[PDB]
Amino acid sequence: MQIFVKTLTGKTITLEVEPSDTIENVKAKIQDKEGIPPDQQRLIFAGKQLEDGRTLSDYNIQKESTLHLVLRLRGG
Repeated sequence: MQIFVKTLTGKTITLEVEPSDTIENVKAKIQDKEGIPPDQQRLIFAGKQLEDGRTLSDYNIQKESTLHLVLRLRGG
């Protein structure tokens, strides 16, 4: 299935994922497309950040959904 990631400077990238893919593994798909280590990524949906251990089907993300990428510079 297809989900959209909207970057912090404002590009869209499209990632092919499964409902059982962890937020951890969608960050690995961002590393593929964009060249960014997962470590330096935080992801948002509906103004709420996503925990790495949770799947796409535990936040109830169905295809065509915009998850949003924020790059981390500071601790935390």
